[PDB]
Amino acid sequence: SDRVAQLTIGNSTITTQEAANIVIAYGEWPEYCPDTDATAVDKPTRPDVSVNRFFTLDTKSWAKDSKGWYWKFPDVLTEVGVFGQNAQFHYLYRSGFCVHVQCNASKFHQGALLVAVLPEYVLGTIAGGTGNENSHPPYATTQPGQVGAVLTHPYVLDAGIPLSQLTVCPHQWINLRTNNCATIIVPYMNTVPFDSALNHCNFGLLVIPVVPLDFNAGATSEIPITVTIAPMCAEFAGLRQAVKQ
Amino acid sequence: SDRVAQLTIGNSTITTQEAANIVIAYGEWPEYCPDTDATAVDKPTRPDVSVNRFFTLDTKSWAKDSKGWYWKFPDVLTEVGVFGQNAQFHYLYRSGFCVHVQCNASKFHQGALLVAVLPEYVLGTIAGGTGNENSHPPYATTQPGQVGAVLTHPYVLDAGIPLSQLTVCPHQWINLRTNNCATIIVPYMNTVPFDSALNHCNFGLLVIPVVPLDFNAGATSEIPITVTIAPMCAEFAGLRQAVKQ
Amino acid sequence: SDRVAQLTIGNSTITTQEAANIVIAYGEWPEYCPDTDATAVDKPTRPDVSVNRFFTLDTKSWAKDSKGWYWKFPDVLTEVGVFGQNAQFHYLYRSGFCVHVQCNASKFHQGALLVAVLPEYVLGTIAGGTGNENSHPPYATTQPGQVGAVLTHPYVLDAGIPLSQLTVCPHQWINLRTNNCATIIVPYMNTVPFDSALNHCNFGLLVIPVVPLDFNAGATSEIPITVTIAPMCAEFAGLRQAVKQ
Amino acid sequence: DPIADMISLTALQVLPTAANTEASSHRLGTGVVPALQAAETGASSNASDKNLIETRCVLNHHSTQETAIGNFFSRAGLVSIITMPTTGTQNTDGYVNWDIDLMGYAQLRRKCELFTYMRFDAEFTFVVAKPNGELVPQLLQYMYVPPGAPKPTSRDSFAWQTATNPSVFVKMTDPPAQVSVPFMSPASAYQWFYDGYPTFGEHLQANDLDYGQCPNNMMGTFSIRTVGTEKSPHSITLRVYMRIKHVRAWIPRPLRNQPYLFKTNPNYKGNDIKCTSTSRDKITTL
Amino acid sequence: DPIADMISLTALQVLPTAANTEASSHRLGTGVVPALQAA
Ligand SMILES: CCO/N=C/c1ccc(OCC[C@@H](C)CCN2CCN(c3ccncc3)C2=O)cc1
Ligand SMILES: [Cl-]
Repeated sequence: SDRVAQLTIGNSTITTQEAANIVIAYGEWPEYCPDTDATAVDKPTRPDVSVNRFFTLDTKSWAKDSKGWYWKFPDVLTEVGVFGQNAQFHYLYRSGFCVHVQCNASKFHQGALLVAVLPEYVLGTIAGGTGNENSHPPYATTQPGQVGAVLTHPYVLDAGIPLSQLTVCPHQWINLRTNNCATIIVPYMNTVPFDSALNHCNFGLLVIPVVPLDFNAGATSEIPITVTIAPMCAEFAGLRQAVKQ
Repeated sequence: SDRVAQLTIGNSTITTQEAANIVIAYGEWPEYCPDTDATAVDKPTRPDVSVNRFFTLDTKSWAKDSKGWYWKFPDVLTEVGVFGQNAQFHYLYRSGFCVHVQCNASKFHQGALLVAVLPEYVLGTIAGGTGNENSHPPYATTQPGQVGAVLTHPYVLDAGIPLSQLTVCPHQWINLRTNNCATIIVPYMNTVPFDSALNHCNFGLLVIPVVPLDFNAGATSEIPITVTIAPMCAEFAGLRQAVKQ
Repeated sequence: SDRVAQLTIGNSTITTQEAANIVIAYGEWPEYCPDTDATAVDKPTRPDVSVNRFFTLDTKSWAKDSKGWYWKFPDVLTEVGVFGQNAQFHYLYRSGFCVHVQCNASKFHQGALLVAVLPEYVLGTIAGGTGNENSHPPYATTQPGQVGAVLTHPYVLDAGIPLSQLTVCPHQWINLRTNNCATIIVPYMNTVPFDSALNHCNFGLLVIPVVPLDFNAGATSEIPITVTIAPMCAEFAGLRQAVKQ
Repeated sequence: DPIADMISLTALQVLPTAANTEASSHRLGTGVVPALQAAETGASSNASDKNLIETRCVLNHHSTQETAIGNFFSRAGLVSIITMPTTGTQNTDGYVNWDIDLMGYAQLRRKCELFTYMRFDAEFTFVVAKPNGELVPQLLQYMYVPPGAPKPTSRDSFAWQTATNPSVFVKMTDPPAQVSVPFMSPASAYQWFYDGYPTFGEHLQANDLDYGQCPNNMMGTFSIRTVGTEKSPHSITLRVYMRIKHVRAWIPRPLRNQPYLFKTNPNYKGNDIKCTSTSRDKITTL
Repeated sequence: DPIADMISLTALQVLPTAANTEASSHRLGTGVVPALQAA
């Protein structure tokens, strides 16, 4: 009654028999932009079921020495399904998201993944090691797309901030002996009512193994981690020709 | 509250801590024959507790290459306890049945048994292989008695009919990872209100491994399947001397 | 709702996720001595939280050939914390006890411990083997202190009485496949309202492996048994200088 | 109020007869399982005949009165044999002092040790005769000497003046003397088991015989003599019987399963530990 | 009385037409799982 759950939206349904509740980021549900906050005057387009449905991105392999991964929203979907198309044809965009990270093992495996949502996840470089080089992250690192990227220094989240404090953000743990997934519902967060789905990532999703994976030789060693996400209340405005970036 | 269960009838009680509900064949409970349907005029004898109790027949051994088994009712009990005696001394007989097939393994074994009740289970032969010989099943095959018989071609139920459609009959599955038994309550089914317990088998019970048994070397390999049955509302009429067949 | 439990008393809390209920010896809760039963006239001292709290004694190691152990109350605590101090400074003492024996293994280990409370547990000797020597147990055996002692003939509880009948006393079983602890709440039992905590042990606690511990080579072999106890409603009277025995 | 912090699930029933049996039929369902139990809880099974089988109705009128502890104990039993020979090793002085201890005979002892604490009054009967069972015209005196009172040292000791102690004068030819005795312990009940020591101090092996001795059970001395300044020519055997009455018992315990060796403790013959039950060859054959 | 011991969950319906389909929206919650079954 708290470990079992079903998420149905659009023409997609997700099930799980070993959940650990669901988190509503900052206690707020996604919602279309009201007339008091809106500023752009054109009537928005709200595709509904064609874009607010679950999308499953590539799977990652959890190894005994994995550092962790991260994805950026809405970057991950800017080129997938009808959502991507609306994101490319419109200047303005806004929406919430239902993030469902999946990972199952056996009652003999062990390990804990911290799944968190960090809004405005700005990355930094190691500054040439010495700190005298003012280098910057490449486009491929700031917006890794659907494939996601790997963290090089998880301890400081590749941004000079302690991973030990990441729990101050909406999050769940996927502790193999307890649950096999994490679910976080994220509302739209920005200083503006709508924004470019191409030039700005509202938040990043981080999956980091704080407690390394471990198992005895002989047990299945391919332990994948899959990410399935669903836009919620997706709105679009400022229609024109398609633009990829 | 659905996995645990107790069946008490007569001086016998069955328990199970891993059930999957109970099936009432065609949604009907067994019942004595009413005066509107009856035709024979003599007062029936209804022994009650001496015949409506649980009887445990021989156990079978589930192997990785077992084809499946079948039993016929009331043939299986025509020579057991006070039930058998009443079946032999009386011309007419009728009753329902509570079938409880048992089979437990470990959380490391796997396999699925389909337990079904097929009324009027008429067997056929392979017709000499070529199909030019109009051969017929021996008495030992049509009425195997308490020991039950083995299927030679489970795929066609030894009767030219697809096993894939057997689920259209009252049935349960014994899937080792889920439950360790199957229970089916069967009402009397015939074109006549009473019949000979010797010359006519109202239905056959089929236990067929649709998903083969499997386990790693080192795990217990003797996985038995036991059949326990109980007549319900057994009635008898047309008393005379005992007749075995 | 019966397997999970929390015991909080004083500044200590015990938790367990695999219990088997709790036993209230002889159906009575501990209670301070009422004015009708009391005989000593001085006002008692009832320290409350400093003495009615959980105390954890040394741990024992359960081996495949262990005979069993026993402790005596209040002897086990006469030299621990503020309870011991009150027991030494006062002539008179009385109290109840909450006994919590702990022992966890794995779903692959097996064995059953009988945990019982035997009031007025008087020990006997083997009488020199032949029975012609009227020998007596040494002080170290009758009052083993906090370390507890080992039984030499568990079958007769080292007192000429059958272990098979010990269940006639308040008790619980710690059967590894079922639970990992035992809890017994014991009220004060004596022929006098108060008594010397030094010269008289009101009851003894017995932990005996009736079903030997067993496991396959490779599984953890260090299976400890810990005893945690808490005085309840401890009262003291007849204050004077400290006396150890 | 300046300081806030400063502010039995069992009852008796009268069951004169055994429980009746209600008629039951067959039960075929899930969720409910009376046959399954969890002995680990420490509770006995609550399953009854009707839960496991189909039962008929039985109006059971079988009485439960004979198993009341009162009828179990209120039957006089031997607790002491006091002999007073004329020639030999024992007291040929015509008087005997016996320290009261009822643990000298097995039958009665095993029954009492079924409980930890017992409170009761008692009826003592004194059957006296010669060693061969014959009877002669001999006058005897039985005296109860409570702890602290002077024990007679001879047949003419002043103590026999019995000005305060209770005495019984009777002939060997009279019927057995008989008297009632109250509950005399300083404690609220006698205890057959006392896991402790009588006094404080170090408990060296030299004084380990103190272990288990509780003065609350020591009722004193029972003195007996032949009434006369001259020696009697008759040997005397006194058999003492006790009958418990107005009894109350607390805390049942396992029943003795090894022969008794001594009055004052539970010591058993270590080289010969008897099994509570007889044995057989295989577990699969009677 | 001297001796005490001596004392269909399916109905037809008329379905002339196929079941209609009711409009439904998204369901996001725990405890409830219609997709999971036990054949
Ligand atoms: C006029 C003379 O008649 N008096 C007869 C008489 C008989 C018995 C008397 O006291 C009997 C005391 C018994 C009822 C109880 C003795 N007890 C109490 C418990 N106890 C015991 C013995 C060994 N270990 C533990 C307890 C005992 O032996 C006193 C006088
Ligand atoms: Cl005199």
